[PDB]
Amino acid sequence: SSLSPTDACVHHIKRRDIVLKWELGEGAFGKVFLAECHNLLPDKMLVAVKALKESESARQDFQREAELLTMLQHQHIVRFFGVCTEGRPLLMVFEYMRHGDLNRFLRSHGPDAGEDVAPGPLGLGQLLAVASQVAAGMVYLAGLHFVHRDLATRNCLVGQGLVVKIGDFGMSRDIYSTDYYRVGGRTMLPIRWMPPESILYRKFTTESDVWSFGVVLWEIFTYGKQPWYQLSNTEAIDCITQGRELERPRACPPEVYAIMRGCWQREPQQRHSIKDVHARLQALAQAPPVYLDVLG
Ligand SMILES: Cc1ncc(NC(=O)NCc2ccccc2C(F)(F)F)c(-c2ccccc2)n1
Repeated sequence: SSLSPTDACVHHIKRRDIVLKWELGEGAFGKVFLAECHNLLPDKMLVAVKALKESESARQDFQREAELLTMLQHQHIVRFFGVCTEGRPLLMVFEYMRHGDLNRFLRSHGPDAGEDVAPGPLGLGQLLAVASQVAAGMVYLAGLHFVHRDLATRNCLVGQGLVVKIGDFGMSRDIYSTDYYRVGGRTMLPIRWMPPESILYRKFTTESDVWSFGVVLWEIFTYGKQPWYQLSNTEAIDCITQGRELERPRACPPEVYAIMRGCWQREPQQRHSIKDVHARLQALAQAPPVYLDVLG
């Protein structure tokens, strides 16, 4: 549902092939469970199961989302296995990502906090690895002409081997409620990640995702701090619209902060493409230690 363009295709899983283990999360739209899934890939494997709470308007929303998610298969997008529509509750089956959402992972590996990561805070090399993978997922979505309306580290997942993919199970507005500004009745906007053209003109395009990615880049180098944490929602809105930019994080080298600033050009057309932002981050991520050691 977070995607916006700028039933036979859907894979089905028998309810007996899904064995719920325990709850992983809960939101306003449903629950997430860890489950054992049989004969999904050639004997048994762990999966995250999103259960839809309750309804005919929601059943068609579920069907369209499943169709969209089926089309969306890539190396840096959380894997969607299919649905279970034989009875209630309707289920969506996704791969299980061991380390949870990227915001939680960053926070637990920051100075304020070991199979996949070294002790202490994440090094420059791993922060750039994380950033490059998120950018790679955005390059793919932009390439399919899809806009992600809620790009943030809370909406990315981390798996075994520090593999980072875009995806979430729809509970961010519940788990990370302070990351949203409540408006017109029930609507909640991720204002701190939104560019000036979204706040002012209610426009959200591929260039608006480059801006949101720059905020994601800032979250990474601050180990998951909330952008504009010192400010209330209206003060954050004033900053974004008046052109005040987030400051260079302590752990962020000037070369990386240059990439962030390039994402935050006021005019959408002046922002670099996500393809270029990715290219610059991957070049830094795979750069020899000798080079990276003289950056920061
Ligand atoms: C109410 C509500 N708000 C937000 C949601 N989150 C999204 O749409 N996230 C996008 C997403 C999710 C899973 C995998 C991949 C992606 C994407 F598009 F980035 F490639 C969902 C959601 C509805 C279906 C499946 C799960 C999440 N539901």
